[PDB]
Amino acid sequence: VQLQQSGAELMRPGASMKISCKATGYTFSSYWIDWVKQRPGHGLEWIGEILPGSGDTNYNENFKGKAAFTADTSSNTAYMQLTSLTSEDSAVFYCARGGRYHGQGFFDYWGQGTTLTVSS
Amino acid sequence: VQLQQSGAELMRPGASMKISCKATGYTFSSYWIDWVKQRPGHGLEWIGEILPGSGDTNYNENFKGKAAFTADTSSNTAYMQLTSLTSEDSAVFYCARGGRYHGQGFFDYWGQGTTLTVSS
Amino acid sequence: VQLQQSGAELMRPGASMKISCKATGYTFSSYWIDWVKQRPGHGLEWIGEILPGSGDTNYNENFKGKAAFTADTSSNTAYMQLTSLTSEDSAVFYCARGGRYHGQGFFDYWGQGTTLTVSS
Amino acid sequence: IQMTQSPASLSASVGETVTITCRPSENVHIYLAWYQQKQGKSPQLLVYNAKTLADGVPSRFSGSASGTQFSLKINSLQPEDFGSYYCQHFWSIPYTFGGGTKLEIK
Amino acid sequence: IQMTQSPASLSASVGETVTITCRPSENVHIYLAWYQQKQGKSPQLLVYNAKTLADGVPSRFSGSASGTQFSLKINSLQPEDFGSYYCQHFWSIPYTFGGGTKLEIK
Amino acid sequence: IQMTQSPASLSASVGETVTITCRPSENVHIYLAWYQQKQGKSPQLLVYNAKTLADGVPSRFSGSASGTQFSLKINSLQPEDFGSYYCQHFWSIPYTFGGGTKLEIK
Amino acid sequence: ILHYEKLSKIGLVKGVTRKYKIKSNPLTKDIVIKMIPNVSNMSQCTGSVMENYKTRLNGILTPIKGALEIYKNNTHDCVGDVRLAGVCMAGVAIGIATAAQITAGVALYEAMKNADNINKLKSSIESTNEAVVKLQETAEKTVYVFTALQDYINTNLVPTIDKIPCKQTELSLDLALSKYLSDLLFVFGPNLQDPVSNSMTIQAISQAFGGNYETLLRTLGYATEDFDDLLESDSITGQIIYVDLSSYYIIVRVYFPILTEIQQAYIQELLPVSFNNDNSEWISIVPNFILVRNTLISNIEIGFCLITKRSVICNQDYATPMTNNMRECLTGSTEKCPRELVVSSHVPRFALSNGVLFANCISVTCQCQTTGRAISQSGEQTLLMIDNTTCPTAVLGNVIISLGKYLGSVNYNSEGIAIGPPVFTDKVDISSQISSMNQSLQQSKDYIK
Amino acid sequence: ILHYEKLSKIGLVKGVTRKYKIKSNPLTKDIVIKMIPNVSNMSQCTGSVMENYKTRLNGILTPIKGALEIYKNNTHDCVGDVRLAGVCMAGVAIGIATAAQITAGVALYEAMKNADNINKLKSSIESTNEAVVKLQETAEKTVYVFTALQDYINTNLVPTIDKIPCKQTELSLDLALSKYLSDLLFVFGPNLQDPVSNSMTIQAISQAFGGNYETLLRTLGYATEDFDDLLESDSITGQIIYVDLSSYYIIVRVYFPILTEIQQAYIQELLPVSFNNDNSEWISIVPNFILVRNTLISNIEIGFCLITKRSVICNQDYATPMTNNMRECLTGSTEKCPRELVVSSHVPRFALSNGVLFANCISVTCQCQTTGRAISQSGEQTLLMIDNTTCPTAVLGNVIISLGKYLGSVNYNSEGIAIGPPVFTDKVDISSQISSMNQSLQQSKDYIK
Amino acid sequence: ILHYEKLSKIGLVKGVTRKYKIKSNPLTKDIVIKMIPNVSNMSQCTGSVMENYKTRLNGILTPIKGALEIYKNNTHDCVGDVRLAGVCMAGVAIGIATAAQITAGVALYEAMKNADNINKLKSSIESTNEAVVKLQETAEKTVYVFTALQDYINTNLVPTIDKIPCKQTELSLDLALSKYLSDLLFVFGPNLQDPVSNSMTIQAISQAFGGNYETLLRTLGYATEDFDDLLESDSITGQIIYVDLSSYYIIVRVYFPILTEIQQAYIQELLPVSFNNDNSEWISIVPNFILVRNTLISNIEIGFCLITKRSVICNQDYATPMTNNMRECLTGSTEKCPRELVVSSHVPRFALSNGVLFANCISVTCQCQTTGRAISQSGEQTLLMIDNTTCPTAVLGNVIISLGKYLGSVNYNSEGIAIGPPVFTDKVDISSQISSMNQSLQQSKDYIK
Ligand SMILES: *[C@@H]1O[C@H](CO)[C@@H](O)[C@H](O)[C@H]1NC(C)=O
Repeated sequence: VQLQQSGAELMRPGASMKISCKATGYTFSSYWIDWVKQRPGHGLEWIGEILPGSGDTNYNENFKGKAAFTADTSSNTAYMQLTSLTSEDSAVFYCARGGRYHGQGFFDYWGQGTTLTVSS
Repeated sequence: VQLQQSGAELMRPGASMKISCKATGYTFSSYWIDWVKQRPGHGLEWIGEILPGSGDTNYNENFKGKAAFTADTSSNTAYMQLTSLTSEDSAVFYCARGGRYHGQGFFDYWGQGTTLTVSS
Repeated sequence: VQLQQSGAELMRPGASMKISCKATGYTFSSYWIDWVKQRPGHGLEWIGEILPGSGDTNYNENFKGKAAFTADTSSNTAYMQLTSLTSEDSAVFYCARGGRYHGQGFFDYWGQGTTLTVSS
Repeated sequence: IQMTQSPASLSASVGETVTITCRPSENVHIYLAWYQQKQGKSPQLLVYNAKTLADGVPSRFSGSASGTQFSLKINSLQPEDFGSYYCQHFWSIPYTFGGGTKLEIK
Repeated sequence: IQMTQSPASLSASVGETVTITCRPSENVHIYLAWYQQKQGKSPQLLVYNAKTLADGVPSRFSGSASGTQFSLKINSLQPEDFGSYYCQHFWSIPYTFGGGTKLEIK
Repeated sequence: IQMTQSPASLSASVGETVTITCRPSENVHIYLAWYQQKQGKSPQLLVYNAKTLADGVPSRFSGSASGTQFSLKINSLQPEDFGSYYCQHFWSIPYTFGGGTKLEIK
Repeated sequence: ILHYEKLSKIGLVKGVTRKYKIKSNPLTKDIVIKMIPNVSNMSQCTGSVMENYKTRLNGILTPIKGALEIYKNNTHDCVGDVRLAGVCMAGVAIGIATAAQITAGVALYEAMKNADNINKLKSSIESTNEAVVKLQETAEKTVYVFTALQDYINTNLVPTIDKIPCKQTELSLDLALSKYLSDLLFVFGPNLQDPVSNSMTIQAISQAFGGNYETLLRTLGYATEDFDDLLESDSITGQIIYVDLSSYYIIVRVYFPILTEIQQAYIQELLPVSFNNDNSEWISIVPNFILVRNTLISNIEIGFCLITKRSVICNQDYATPMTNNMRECLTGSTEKCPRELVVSSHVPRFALSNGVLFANCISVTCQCQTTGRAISQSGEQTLLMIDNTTCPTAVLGNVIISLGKYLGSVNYNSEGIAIGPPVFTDKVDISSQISSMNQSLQQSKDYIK
Repeated sequence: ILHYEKLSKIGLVKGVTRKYKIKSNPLTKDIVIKMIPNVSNMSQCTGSVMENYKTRLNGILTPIKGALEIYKNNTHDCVGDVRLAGVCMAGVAIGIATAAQITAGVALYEAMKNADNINKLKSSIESTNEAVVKLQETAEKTVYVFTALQDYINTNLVPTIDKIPCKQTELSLDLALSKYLSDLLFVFGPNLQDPVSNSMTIQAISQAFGGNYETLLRTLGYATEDFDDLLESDSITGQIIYVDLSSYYIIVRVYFPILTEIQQAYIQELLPVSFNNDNSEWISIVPNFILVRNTLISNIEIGFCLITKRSVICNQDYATPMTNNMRECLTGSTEKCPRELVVSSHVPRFALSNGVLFANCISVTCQCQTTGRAISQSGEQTLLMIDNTTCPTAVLGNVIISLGKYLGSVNYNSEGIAIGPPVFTDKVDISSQISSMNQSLQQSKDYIK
Repeated sequence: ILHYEKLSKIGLVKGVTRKYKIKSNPLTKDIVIKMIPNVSNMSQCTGSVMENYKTRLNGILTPIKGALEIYKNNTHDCVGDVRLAGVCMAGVAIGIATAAQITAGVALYEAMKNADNINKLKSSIESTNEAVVKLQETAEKTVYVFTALQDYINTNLVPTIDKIPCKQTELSLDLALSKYLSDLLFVFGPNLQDPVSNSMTIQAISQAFGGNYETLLRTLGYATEDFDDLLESDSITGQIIYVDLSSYYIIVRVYFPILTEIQQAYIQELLPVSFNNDNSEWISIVPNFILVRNTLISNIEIGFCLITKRSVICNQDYATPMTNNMRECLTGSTEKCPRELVVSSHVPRFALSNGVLFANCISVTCQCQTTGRAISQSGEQTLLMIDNTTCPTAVLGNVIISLGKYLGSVNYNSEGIAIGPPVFTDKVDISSQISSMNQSLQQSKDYIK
């Protein structure tokens, strides 16, 4: 079980990102893929989650609309699309392997972390 | 099984008797206690019977009202009360142990007989 | 099983015949008795059949009314009564033992053949 | 139901077989009892069902039922059998005793 | 139901296999019988069902059914087989006999 | 559901038993997880149910639940345990992480 | 045959003996039921309700006619010979049928001859203005036409045609027709899958006349000897022989059978009485009604038969076979008669037969009025037999009853009896028992292996 | 007593607990039902219909009177001794009877005293001109007479006596009487074999009044505390105590009981839920209603009892015994509870009890609204228990439901369960199972030999 | 799948094949049923009967409203997240419920939105003076109000208000209302324990309109493709969604489903024919209707389903499991098919399938019309198969029938057949058989010990 993320990038404000997380070693269409934010000095912050295959998604209300989730079962890759980047989006973004069912929200495996830099 | 009667007594006409019969050696509340009259020279005569405990009584029509029956289960004693004694009541009175049920009217055990004397 | 027929006879036209067939060796009231005609040079011709006992009869339409069948179970004898003899009735008549049920119409045993002669 | 008991009085010798009968005025079926009474003593139950002996009664006594009439037989009569003999039906209320047959040892 | 029987007459030698056929005008299924008659005698039942031999008939004769037509085969013909051969359907009333094939020993 | 995590920062020596607690603002029952993060690396799951250790985690760590509050105990602290410790409830949407306790090896 | 003494000892007191009667030899009478009223005297307040009613009736009666025409089109006279029978059917065209369907189709073909005569004067049927009308099917035979709602039209709508608004009269006629259809559809709707069969009772058919079968039977006439027994036992049936989709009527052939008493056959009723065994109360599990025919004991489906005081009237033979164990139980082997525990407080505890009282005196207080003392039942006695040889007059609570004499053994109350195995008759408990002995049998087979 | 946790693990979720109520202590009220209307105001339009109607009514009511006179002629006062009872029967003349028949004959004799008073003023009964009429049976007691068709005569035939031809009025009266007889014969016909018994409900008796038992009950008066429960549970019955064949009326004694709650007795309902076992769906085969009386577990014939929110109302004690295997199954031994395979798609797959949801989440998609993730049922779990300790709010499709807290073990979803043997409850399959184990038992006995 | 030849050899002649249809996807229509007539035009002859009627109706309808308000007060919109569902219940307050009750409560909550619109213009509902009245629930949607006894008031009491005494009119109104309540209480009384559920058919609901469901259905409008099949199979149901105790009306949501044919599923009927074995007559104990779904054989509770010519219509899935022994019996293992002795004289002795006649010619006299000779059945033949290859025309008494050709083996009448074990199907005989095998098993276990 390994989750590989896209490389670090620098984006101007008002642009968009398509962060990718490729998952290997397990049935991609079964386990929820969670997405977590971490800016330095403010701790971790849960962005949302997507169930691949079924297309079920759950959103944090502070991030709904700002971020969207998509899944590709053929290539076993989850996508997070960030729209209207601002100075507050300069953070490290992790893709984590959630559970399969209710009460299993702990994150077994994590990605290496995509560092997003935003500046005018 | 023993039935013990009261002693012989002399009574004036118009008086009353309370003849007692104490029964020992068996369940007093089960067996019917029969009462029998015997004047000399005229044979035996059935007065009546009482079932102790339940209070059921059967009366000879020639003696009903003249004689009454009572039972005391605490002391295991049957009582025959004779009212308005006359010269015809000068007879020997027996208490007998009848049966428990229908068709068992034979008298297993008898008392010694209470001799009543009545004279003006 | 033997079927014995009546002797040969000569009859004037317009007369009647009572051909008899006595059956021995089997239950007479069970098996159909068939009657067959054979004039010389014209092949065999089926006259009819009678089931003894039950009285059931089947008739060829070319011979119905001309010939009638009767059965006597007491003497175990079948009869064909031929009425209004003509020159066409000069033929050899056989009694045959048919089957007992449907599909068994083959003739197991035959009579010796009654030769009827008719002349004016 | 009345009892006609026979004989009213009778004298018999020691060792003689004797019979005392009593006829109820109605059919009482099996239900009948024979009691023996002596002078100055309470009656003792001899027979409680028409052919059944009571406990403690010697097999010397016997009871018989002929349907219409009932009888009590004593075989080899003994001097202690003197006294009075009564019969009761206990078939219906009130219970009726017999007239009382007086048996005297001759 | 008519029978067209072939041949009308036939002469065969001793020991020769011969075949006599008869075609009913309608399908009679299994029901067909082959009889042999000689001069001055009643016919004898040879075959009673299209392929079944009767009791007492030697296994020399045989019967065959081709659905549309029926045939009788004699193997190693013998002099006592001369006479006439008839076929009957017994499928429906009235029962119809064949025309009668005349077999003569050559 | 907010987490009040205590202490915010702490320094402990090698081999010393240490305890880090975090109180959710509501009862989350069994569902709580403890993660450890180091500088420049993704967090690692230490404890996934309030008293259950994850696969590959040494038995040195332990988790305890007191109903109202949850705690993580480290026995015989080692230099590789420096970093930040977070707690998550995964009881309800959205999932909330703890404030993050900074543990420094003294 | 049946051992009544031993059956009575286990609580099965013999009851009344009844005769066995079955319907046979029916007579046929043809009637016409017109399913649409004549509204000629009320046509100003008709509106469009009658056209919709006609469409609904056509939709209802089309499948019936289609099912009849299957046998109408495939039955004819026999041109080959009438020596055996005269009704020829085409079994290939019919395809799938039962014996009852074929017999009913034969009867339908026989009734077609009279249906053709009744089909004449169809204009006279269409012009009927009364609830019951008599016409001449032939010069010597009459036919009765019953109109479904003619009395309501004649006495409820026509006399009030001026006192109320015409729209209210139209609406009331509409609800009358709708209620008639609602009553009819329970019988003549899709449930009438097979209109050919002649098992349709006159009570069910009279739903086309509003449930008034008394009018039909009284108008037709009948033999009054067993009329109520014939009627209540579902023996007077009818068959639809013609359906007209233009005049909206049907022709029904009503059958009036007679009751034949089956000779050397009777039915015995057993009154169940609870009996005492091992300080508990039990009831024997045997059939209550036993059919004895030619000294052959069997069961009978008495739920489909009419039970009267003297005889049991059925429309057909309802006998079913009986197990050899139960047959032996009824002939004296009381060890094979199953029994069920009594946990309910409302069960029969005594019964009377020929003046002799069989009572469970452990559970009820039976006393003798002659002496006033109670009657005793021992722990080894299942039941008590009371007659006037021991208690001429018995009291069982609020009733004092004089008793006859028992004609059986005089030692009834002294002889013993063998008691059968306990059972439980609940369906779920039946499944549980099957499971238990299946598992025990599997264990026994495992030990065998 | 009952082990509700283990029963819930196999799909038997506990339901509402109800009380056990039985009728007792009835009060008696006498009414008169006149079966012939008064047509004195329309006698010109009667004709010969009422002579035929009177003949038909006499034929109908003659067997009822003949069956009553069997007990009328053979019951009297006890002249010997009324110390025990006051009603003397002649058991020799009656011959064959049951306990219920004897009790009903006693009640008939008691009601004869009031029937004699009602038999006075018979001319006043015969002259009634209204549907309901009150007269004075005694100076202090009243009697109500109900005429069968007087309303129809008074409001349908008399007011239209001049607006329609008299023959139409006669025909309408004839069909009205015939329809009344058609309704009546279903109840008072040959099916009334035993008119003595007092188990005949007021609804059945009201067919002599056209099915209007509400009028009878309302006119008589009643206690309104449990009137609907008494009426719907077939507890208000009546008995025919007199039949007059000259004036054509009957006298009915209506009984109004009270409902007594059986102390220390209740009835437990078990909601069946399908559970999962070996990739298949099963239903436990146990009784749905279990009667617990004095800590004794038994079955109950619920089909004859009225079920309400709070209590089960019955007219008698309907308890039946239970097998020891099912009794042990209901007390915790779940290995003895039979189960049946589920092949139908329409079965209950979840239930709610005390705010806690027992669901078969293998067959239904149960999710938690709190997190939006589905709830998992493992292959070794028969059922899932959901409460607000793991999922405060559960969604089962179109419904979102908040859940309570389970008061049982906290390890409900982790503990195992022992599963009973499969069964099949079809009657033909029951016979097949009996055949199979009979053959296997015969084989085992053959091996034994 | 099924081995029809071997089944026909033991008397189970194959019958017509039907499709399997189940209701689904219902459409909803709201109606109002007012349970009290408008007597505004006859108020001088009202008296006090209407107040008593109102009190009685309030007592009847109070428990219904109380049972509805349990779900009315505890169901609302979901304010948390409507991503999964939009109907929130309170499972703690409801306490005990089933899946059907929860679904019905959901449907009640959905219908509340239209019930609130219908509760407007309540004064317009109160003032309805006709049996059927149309009003506007919305500007584009209409609602129909049906008054319980308005036609009787309008056409029987109002026009005769001056021709008869006013007291007679009051008494007739009282009797009409009491008869309406008597009809109504059989359905809406204490038996209506659960008014929430939507399994209540329209026929039962129409008792509040006097049994006239045809008026309701016709006025509402429907699709006529399968209307009679929907109606007769108890598929058109309704649910009470509002009860008003001031105006005395109810609001009913009628559901009109469609019939979906279950794909790759059919139902096979087996005509039972008695067969001959060892000089005796037997019938196979095999289910008459077999449901084959996706090549899976099972039983079906066909008593709850409507049987038509082409398909079997049910309101739900009535499939029940089948024993492996009967499944093997239907696939060819005829040694496992139970048989029962025939002691009744009225049993089917022949049947027809695809023009081929299967007859028990031992007990019936079957003959061939072609030759006039009887057809023989030997002692080792259970049945005779007659086709047009051996007897083109068969006579069985009064019927002559032409036959087709058998499509099975040509050696049908020559091949043997294995016969299963005898059984007895009486319930008492079932208990006796269970007792016998239990005792034999106990003896075998005693020998084992
Ligand atoms: C009484 O018993 C006798 C015995 O012979 C019997 O004949 C009679 O019928 C019985 N009668 C009554 C009224 O008990």
